[PDB]
Amino acid sequence: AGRTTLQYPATQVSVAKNLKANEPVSFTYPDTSSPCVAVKLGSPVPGGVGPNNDIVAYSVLCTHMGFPTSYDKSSKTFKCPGHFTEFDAEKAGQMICGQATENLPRVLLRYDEASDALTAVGVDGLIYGRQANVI
Amino acid sequence: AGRTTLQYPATQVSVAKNLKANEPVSFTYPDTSSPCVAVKLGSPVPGGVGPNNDIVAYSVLCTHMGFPTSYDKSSKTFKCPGHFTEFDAEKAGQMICGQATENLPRVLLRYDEASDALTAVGVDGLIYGRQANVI
Amino acid sequence: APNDRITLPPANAQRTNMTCHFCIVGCGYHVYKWPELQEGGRAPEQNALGLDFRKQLPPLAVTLTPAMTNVVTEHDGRRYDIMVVPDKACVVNSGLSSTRGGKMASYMYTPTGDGKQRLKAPRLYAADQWVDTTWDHAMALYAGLIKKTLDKDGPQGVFFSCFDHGGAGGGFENTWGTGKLMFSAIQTPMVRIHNRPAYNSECHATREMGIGELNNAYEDAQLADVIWSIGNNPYESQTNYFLNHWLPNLQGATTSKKKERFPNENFPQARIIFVDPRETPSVAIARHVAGNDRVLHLAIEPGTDTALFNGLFTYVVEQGWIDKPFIEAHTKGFDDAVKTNRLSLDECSNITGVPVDMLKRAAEWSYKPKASGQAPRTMHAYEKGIIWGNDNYVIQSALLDLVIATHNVGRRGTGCVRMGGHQEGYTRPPYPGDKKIYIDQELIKGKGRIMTWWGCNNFQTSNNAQALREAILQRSAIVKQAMQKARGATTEEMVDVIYEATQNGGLFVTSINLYPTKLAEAAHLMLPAAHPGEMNLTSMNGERRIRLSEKFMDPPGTAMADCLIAARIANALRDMYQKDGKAEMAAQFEGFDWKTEEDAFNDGFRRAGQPGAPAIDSQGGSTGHLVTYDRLRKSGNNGVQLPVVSWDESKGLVGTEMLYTEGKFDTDDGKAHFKPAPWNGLPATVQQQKDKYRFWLNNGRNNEVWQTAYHDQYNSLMQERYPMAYIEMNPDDCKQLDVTGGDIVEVYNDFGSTFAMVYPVAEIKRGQTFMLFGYVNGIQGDVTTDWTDRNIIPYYKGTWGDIRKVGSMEEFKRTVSFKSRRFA
Ligand SMILES: Nc1nc2c(c(=O)[nH]1)N[C@H]1C(S)=C(S)[C@@H](COP(=O)(O)OP(=O)(O)OC[C@H]3O[C@@H](n4cnc5c(=O)[nH]c(N)nc54)[C@H](O)[C@@H]3O)O[C@H]1N2
Ligand SMILES: Nc1nc2c(c(=O)[nH]1)N[C@H]1C(S)=C(S)[C@@H](COP(=O)(O)OP(=O)(O)OC[C@H]3O[C@@H](n4cnc5c(=O)[nH]c(N)nc54)[C@H](O)[C@@H]3O)O[C@H]1N2
Ligand code: F3S
Ligand code: FES
Ligand code: FES
Ligand SMILES: [Mo+4]
Ligand code: NA
Repeated sequence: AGRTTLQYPATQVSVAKNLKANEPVSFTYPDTSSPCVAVKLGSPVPGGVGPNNDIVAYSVLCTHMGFPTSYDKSSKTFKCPGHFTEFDAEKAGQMICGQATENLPRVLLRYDEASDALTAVGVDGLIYGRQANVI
Repeated sequence: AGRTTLQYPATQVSVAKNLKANEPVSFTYPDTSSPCVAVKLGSPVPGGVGPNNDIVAYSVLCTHMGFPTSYDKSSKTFKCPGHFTEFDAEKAGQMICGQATENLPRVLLRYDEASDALTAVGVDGLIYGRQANVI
Repeated sequence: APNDRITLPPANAQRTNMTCHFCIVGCGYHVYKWPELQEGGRAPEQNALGLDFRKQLPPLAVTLTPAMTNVVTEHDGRRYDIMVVPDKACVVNSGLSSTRGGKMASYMYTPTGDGKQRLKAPRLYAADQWVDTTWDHAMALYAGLIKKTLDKDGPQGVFFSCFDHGGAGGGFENTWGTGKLMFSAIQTPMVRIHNRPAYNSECHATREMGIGELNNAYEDAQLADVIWSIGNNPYESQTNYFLNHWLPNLQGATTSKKKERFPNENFPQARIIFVDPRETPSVAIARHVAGNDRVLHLAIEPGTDTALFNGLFTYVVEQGWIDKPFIEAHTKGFDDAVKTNRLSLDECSNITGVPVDMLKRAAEWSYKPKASGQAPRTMHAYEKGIIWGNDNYVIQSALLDLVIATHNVGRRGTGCVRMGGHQEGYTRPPYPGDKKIYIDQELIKGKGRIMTWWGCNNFQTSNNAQALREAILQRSAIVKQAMQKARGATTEEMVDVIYEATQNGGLFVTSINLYPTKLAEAAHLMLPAAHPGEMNLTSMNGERRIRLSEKFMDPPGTAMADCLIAARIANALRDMYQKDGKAEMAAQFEGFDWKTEEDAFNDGFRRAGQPGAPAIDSQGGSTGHLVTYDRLRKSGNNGVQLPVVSWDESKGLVGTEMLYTEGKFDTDDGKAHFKPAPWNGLPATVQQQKDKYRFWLNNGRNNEVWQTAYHDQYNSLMQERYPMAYIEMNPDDCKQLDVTGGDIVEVYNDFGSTFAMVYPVAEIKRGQTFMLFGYVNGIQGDVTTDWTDRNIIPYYKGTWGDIRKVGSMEEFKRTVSFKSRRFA
């Protein structure tokens, strides 16, 4: 009852070195109704993780009206088929053009150098269609 | 989970017509370790309640370092003996002079015309010495 | 957002040290930083505070409010809770926080908080609009103009007004960086200081008499029999020195310690004397704590300090309440000062307005031998009521005479000290000129091509501020108009356009700052700076205690530490000169190969007095090299009092508590020197205002408001409480003008016109007023005169004006308390 934070689970995604450059992995976080992608971008970005500081992960539900967005490998963006919002995987989900009022939520990954493991430990931003990220 | 608000109790203080102009009543809210005062000021102030919109209530713990403040009837202020902070009971606990960085917390009163009851139902501001108003 | 809870720091949260950004006292704080989605438990061993939040905390257990918390967003985009709270084990503050230091977390930069409008990139006024520009372009334009000015006019064409202080917007790294740039590289003498319009000191007289102004410890205020507070409102202006050291003495909590140090000495109840025309919150609070009988308010006539101290000095000499052995062994000039400064109590009383009985009592409390035979230990603290008083140099002459004769330097529980303003953190090359120059007058008179305000805002804080603003806005406009013609120009052509406009009365204006400020009304170029916590920074407080404030977050955008801005400028200028084949000029810009602020510490403070080092004036002295970042970290918020006397790995830094304890002063002969102090009345310029107009326009600080309100102007609580600069007025005077609390008045005289909201104050004398200085809405300095003492020290407290009702601001009447700020 003192608690101001949400009780996020710790979910293993993969080991970093299994991920290939620009080949997205699908997983669910923080529950099986919340689809997410992790991707090794190939070049470092702010807040990227892993050996090359280039791994990023997102909720794929559009923050406009909640369709699952698809990752476009040629542009490293997530595109929404609903009303054509597009989000930048290289700029922490910054909306390039579109009708959302919130950036694509980032799944916060811990990378452990000792095990090479990528673990989803939280979410920065509010996932579509939820009162709180943790239902 | 799901809940963003604190679970404040509803505590009867008194009936409004028992209160005399500028004669403070003592009570505890939201528990017996949180001393408070209600006072009928005698002339309307913003957010004042009761028949003459002039009843206000506060946590009396100084928001600096938590000494119990005393109500001064001549000035309608709360004075802290600790480091000389003074709060304005007619300006929603506005600090007149002192070392606090928060106004004196207001105890939110419902006034029921049907019964003449004044009920403490919440707190605006954070009471000294607490992680949350409700422990 | 929510007002009714806070996120506790986890037990393992990162914790760094931070000195308060603001006033001289330099209270110690801890910064807890941890990821946004973690938090501590309420059990005491499950949070970093070690406090038990499972039930109500008692009084004094903590200082914690939402204003002391924040969430920062770093350059990696990740979000972190911060909590900035006072350090209970810091000797300075013992866990106290002023209302000003308490807001540090809120005034850290965040994209959505009070820091939202922090400068994040170079800003250019491109003739008719504000735009962003690159750092390279900014340096091409700024260094290009400096270079052109150096090449054609020499250094005399390049002007600065720059901080010389410590804390945020100052400190040893920053003062060195800027000083090296201005004095060793550019070599310009056209430099003034943030609070005074020439390159001078507040303390010429005391220093020349052999007494540096920060000569004691805060512990001395605990050991004193009597404290004088002269031209000083310390509860409001040096809060935690007064609360943590002065008040415990008045309350009797330090009596044990006096008696332990001095077994054969009587220690009466401590007493306090205030020399202040105005009855302040500090007077009120002293009386509440100690009683009326232990407080003496010498409510002198404005500007009569010299007459007060001459009358007191005369009297203690006539009574023999002086230390003749001390004078004989360790002073020069006493016999002469007795004659020059002679003034009877009756004459003293007539000039000051203080009754003779009160003059005698002050002397009795302060200087008459105790029953055990020793003179009282009387600490004489002074600040801006006399530093900006009627003839800075003469007042200090008068006061220091009284102090030296009564041996109130160099004994524990004494000192004749500045209370201080900002913290201190000065390490600079010597000033390169041979004369004092009134910089503002030179700008007003049309001199200089480029003017940089660096960590100051003289639009709000100059004396005769209206004349300054008028001139600068006009000169700025000439440059704006010239730029306007250009289309498609190279940077080098633009430099030429602007240079030419400055031959026609123009002035290019740069500001290096945290925020746009009112300077943005005239600036052409603004560069973003970083404050403590976004950088490492070193500084010392009013007892010379040096501390490291540790970096814990990134600055907004491409904001940079001021010392690194100075290195950037220097390196731009060097490159330009190397490219122009001028090896000799290039070499003047060497020695700025700095990657971090610590480089500036190593190059400046740590080289002072060292072999092969250039001339360096440093508050750290020649043992400054003993201080490193690492060593300061290990010291904690207690730091070390300068100068350092030794260091080793087992004992840490060991420093100096009190100055002058052996009777050796900083003069040629090691003696303290007495000085004549003539009483000449008010300056003519000021007396003329007084002859023409009704009200003494006293001015200065409010407890809640810091300086030019650069942060506070963005704080909704501050803005609700003080939406406009206020003027304390006597209620009888108010009725005569048909004004009450929340009315707006014009205040004016021959020097200017400004506005304030009326704050009736019973304790204000008829014909006297007090206006908040420096503020964002109603600048007080418009009505201060141009008059300065022999060293170009302004009489900021010396001006008179008339007052005219503008009208009733109903919104202020609904929202602002006009209740008394004098506690009883
Ligand atoms: N009438 C009258 N006038 C007075 C006085 C008075 O008593 N009466 N007092 C005088 C005195 S004592 C003083 S100290 C002066 C003050 O005059 P100023 O020095 O002009 O005022 P401050 O508010 O201290 O100015 C600090 C400025 O630096 C910026 N700043 C803060 N931190 C940083 C930093 O890290 N880097 C940089 N580059 N900028 C920074 C702030 O945003 C702000 O614009 O006013 C003087 N003026
Ligand atoms: N709350 C707060 N504290 C601050 C600051 C701030 O902005 N806000 N600024 C800091 C800085 S930079 C400084 S310089 C210090 C200043 O601290 P102080 O000098 O203590 O403050 P002031 O309010 O400028 O002036 C002190 C007193 O001088 C008195 N006075 C005016 N004229 C005369 C006179 O002729 N003789 C005498 N004897 N007294 C006179 C005034 O009534 C006033 O009470 O405060 C620092 N502390
Ligand atoms: S908290 Fe800061 S404002 Fe002065 S009194 Fe302490 S250093
Ligand atoms: S649902 Fe994605 S753009 Fe509307
Ligand atoms: S505890 Fe109330 S003013 Fe410090
Ligand atoms: Mo100052
Ligand atoms: Na004006």
